[PDB]
Amino acid sequence: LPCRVDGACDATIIKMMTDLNKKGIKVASVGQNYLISIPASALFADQSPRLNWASYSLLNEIAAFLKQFRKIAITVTSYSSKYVSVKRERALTLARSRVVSEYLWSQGVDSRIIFTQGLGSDKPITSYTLGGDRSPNARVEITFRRAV
Amino acid sequence: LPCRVDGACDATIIKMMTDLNKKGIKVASVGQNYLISIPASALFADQSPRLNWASYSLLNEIAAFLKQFRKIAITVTSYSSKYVSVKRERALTLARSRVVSEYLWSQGVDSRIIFTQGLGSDKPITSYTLGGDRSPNARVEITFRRAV
Amino acid sequence: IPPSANDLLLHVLEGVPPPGSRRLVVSGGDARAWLSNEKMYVRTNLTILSPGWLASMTSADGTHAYEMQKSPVLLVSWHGKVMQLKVEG
Amino acid sequence: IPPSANDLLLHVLEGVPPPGSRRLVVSGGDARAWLSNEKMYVRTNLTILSPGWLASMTSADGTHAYEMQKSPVLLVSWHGKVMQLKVEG
Amino acid sequence: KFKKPPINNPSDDATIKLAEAAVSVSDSMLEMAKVEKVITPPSKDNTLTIPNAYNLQARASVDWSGPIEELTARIAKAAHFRFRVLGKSPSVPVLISISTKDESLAEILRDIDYQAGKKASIHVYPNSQVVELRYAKI
Amino acid sequence: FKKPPINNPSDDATIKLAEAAVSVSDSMLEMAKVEKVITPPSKDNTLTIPNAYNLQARASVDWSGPIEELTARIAKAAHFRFRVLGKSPSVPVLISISTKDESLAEILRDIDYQAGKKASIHVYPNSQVVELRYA
Amino acid sequence: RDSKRKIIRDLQKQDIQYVEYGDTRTLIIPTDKYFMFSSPRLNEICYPGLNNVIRLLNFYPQSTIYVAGFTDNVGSRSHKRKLSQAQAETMMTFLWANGIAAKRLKAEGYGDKNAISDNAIIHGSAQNRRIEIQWF
Amino acid sequence: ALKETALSVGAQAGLAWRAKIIDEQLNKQARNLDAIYDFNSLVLEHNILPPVLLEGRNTLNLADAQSIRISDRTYKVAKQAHFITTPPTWRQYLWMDYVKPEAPKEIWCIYTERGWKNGIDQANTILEENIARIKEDFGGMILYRKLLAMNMVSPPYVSHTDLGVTGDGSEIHIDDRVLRITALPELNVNSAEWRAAVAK
Repeated sequence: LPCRVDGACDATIIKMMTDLNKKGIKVASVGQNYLISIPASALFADQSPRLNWASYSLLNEIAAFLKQFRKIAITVTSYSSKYVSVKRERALTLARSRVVSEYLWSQGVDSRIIFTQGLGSDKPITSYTLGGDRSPNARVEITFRRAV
Repeated sequence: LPCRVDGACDATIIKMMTDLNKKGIKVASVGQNYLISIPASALFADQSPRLNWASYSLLNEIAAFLKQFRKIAITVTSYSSKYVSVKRERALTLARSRVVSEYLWSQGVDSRIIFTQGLGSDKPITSYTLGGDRSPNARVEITFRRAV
Repeated sequence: IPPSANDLLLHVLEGVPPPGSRRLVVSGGDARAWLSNEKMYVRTNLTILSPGWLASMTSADGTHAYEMQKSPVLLVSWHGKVMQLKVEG
Repeated sequence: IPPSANDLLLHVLEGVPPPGSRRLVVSGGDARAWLSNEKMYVRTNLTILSPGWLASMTSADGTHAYEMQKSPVLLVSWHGKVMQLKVEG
Repeated sequence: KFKKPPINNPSDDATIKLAEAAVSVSDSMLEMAKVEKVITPPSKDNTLTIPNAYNLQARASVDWSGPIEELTARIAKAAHFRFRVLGKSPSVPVLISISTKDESLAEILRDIDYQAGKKASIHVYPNSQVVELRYAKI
Repeated sequence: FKKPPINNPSDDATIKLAEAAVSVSDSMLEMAKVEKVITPPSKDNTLTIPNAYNLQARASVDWSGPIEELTARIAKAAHFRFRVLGKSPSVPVLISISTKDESLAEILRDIDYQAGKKASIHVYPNSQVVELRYA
Repeated sequence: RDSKRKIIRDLQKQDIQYVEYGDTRTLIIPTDKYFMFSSPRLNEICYPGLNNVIRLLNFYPQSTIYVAGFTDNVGSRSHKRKLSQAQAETMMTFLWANGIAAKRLKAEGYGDKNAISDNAIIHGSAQNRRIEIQWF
Repeated sequence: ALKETALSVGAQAGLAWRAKIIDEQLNKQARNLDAIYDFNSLVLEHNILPPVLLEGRNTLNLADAQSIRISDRTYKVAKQAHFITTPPTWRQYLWMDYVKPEAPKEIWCIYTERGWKNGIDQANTILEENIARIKEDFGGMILYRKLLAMNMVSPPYVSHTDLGVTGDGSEIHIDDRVLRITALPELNVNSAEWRAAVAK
């Protein structure tokens, strides 16, 4: 027979969405666009493209979140506050986005393209620049339009 | 009917391997190459290509271990420690390797080639040069590749 | 000189079936297949990849319409994804 | 002028059987055999020794194809060891 | 206790058989590439007609099997380049199929251009912001 | 804590099959590299964008047929003169252009590309005249 | 309980092989379980085997170390040589970064050329993809 | 005889079970399999599916007691070059047909396990012939590209005769290009025009 569910349930979709918003992962969903932003202190160390070992469980549960949707292209991008220079900032953030797309492409997502890029403090979402990677300007976001 | 085993069991492989390693015949097994390693005092006498009478039981368990695999060519090579000359050394180890290959050929191996050679301590396995045939550099080794 | 296409492909470039057909039920994707006389005709906007079609047309909005032989499996590219499609008949 | 080989040996040079043949079970070595029309065809990389073959080809990687009469026993050189293979058919 | 080192998962004979077919078609393919690249030496690359750029240096990781124009429009949409088509697309599709992981978009366009060799071409004009796709003449 | 990859070749036949797949993929890539004819863009022969402000208007045309008529009407859309040098043949050289938003400089580049070697487009923005030449 | 017999016994349980031969000792580390696939990026989910091999050659602080990397027969000769070269180099940097001096280490990647099993069979090619670490 | 109908009860069930198991094994390796059997990157200029050249070296035929024939290398054009619309996937060759058979004591059990193993290796031989068929076809197209590089075969000669707007007032077709294959690919027998691939 043709399948009813696609290996996914809507109750598990909203259970993962409430669990990620309880853990401070900002999960916005505007129509069919979906945006999951991790704060950068929850994944990496300070001003470094290196994951903590505890953050791979967080990457496992957002990988289980992206398993539930049928999509085309995940774009992961990252940005952080200014540390030394904007060239080191762009290299830092595209390295951070490329290791998070390396783990998400290794894991079970069903996206055909994953774009990965980093910006050197070029889109801050607050004007408060008091932190390093503790500031909520420093983040890595996962943007995809869920297909049909 | 076609046969399950070729007159050989895997329990008899590991039993003869651990019994030879208990007796001090070092049986390494890398991939599909097999190396059994007899010290020269354990089978020959001192500086002599004459096998002792008690060592034929050791060669009976060596040939009963070598009955169990399928192989194309067994190379038996030997080298003893530096005694009078390198020409005396190479003639002694050539005669030693051909008499232990003569006994292993008259016993049942299923091999097609036995390559016998001897070297004049050209490959030591320690820098300790303690004596004559009591040294672990003074040895005969039986090396082959298990076929399929 | 070979023939041009089928001009039945202009009808199945819309959703209108050929005269004197029997429709097939396409599962697993947005396609409509009819079978007129030992040929099936499938109106898609996914692109058929595996069985090999005999004639094709495409309208203004990227709808394709294929004429092919009777095959029970279509295989399509959706969006870089290879999927399969069932027909019955 | 004689014939050159069989060009069925080009097909049984690969694993693909001759058309309208019957499979045989080669037991005792890595070989396959078919039976096309009162002639068996062996694909192997062993050397056929006893029963007399009528035709052979050999690939780039050294697997041979043999056309011979229906012998129930093949004899082979594996690597100098002389072995037998049973066929059934 | 004795143990040979790689103790992997249990396979089955489907993937065993597909592996031993796969290695033969692999090395016959690479010696076919050897005879082709030694009878014609390769004259030039395609990096002078697809040059790299800032914001073309963003990366992507893509498995894809369909036609070309959807994939090139999606990478140029992510790379902020106006994508344009020169030449009408033929009646058969130009199917390309790419499985790479963490590759920059200029090299993804370069092996897209090699994958749709002799049927299509990609050109990037990076003093403007346009990725153009050229269909063939036939 | 992390995981392995999901359909990783964690299995002794699948690593040989999948590294065979990457070897046939890059040998496909270098046979594509060697038989891929490219042209350099200094000798690419196609028409550049002539950057006139009348030619930077975003037009819209779906039409298929012979070239001289469309190039005449985009010249009078951009208030350019339209010259034609050469002879129009008995079989006409045919274009298909369907776009609902394009700059007509790029429609001129597309019509020069689909002409190719049957015809060609010159454009003189100083005298404000496009020109279809045959051969 | 923290000695050499215990750490090679759970190195055997973590399926890295270890042979003693006279003064030479060689570890054999399978790339199929201890590397990511066709890549020189390290499989860091099998980190306790790598912690056990750096706990093994913490015991031998004066020997020079051959690290050689191996493949099987699939690919080009340049592909096999470059992939085993890169894998032997990143095991060399793992040992150097976990505290062996840089002139004790020497990486060398042989493209399948020593071949401790055959490459015509599946389990033999799996045994051919390996890392040899020889020291004295 | 009751053991024999137990055996043929086990045969078709083990055949369809093994066929379903290797169907999921084939679907598990799907990106690797279209990476291997890239027919889409092996078609020619005008979506010509290239022909299947077969190679046989060291060819003996014993014709009688008195005459044999050796030849050094033979090439045969099986399955000639043609127009294709879509490239072939693996799954016309490799995929096995799974229907679940709804067709149902001590020697029934042991002969039905013997029949179940007979159905399992019977489906394995069908998969062996399917990988044989795809290895023959893909090695033939690779061998076509090798002999076209070696100047041993002719490339196919298309001919696109263009027509203008065509037909009467009831039907036009605007750009009417009819594309034929005039010259099929074939092995050329003027043997001095071949090319020698010496690489380094």
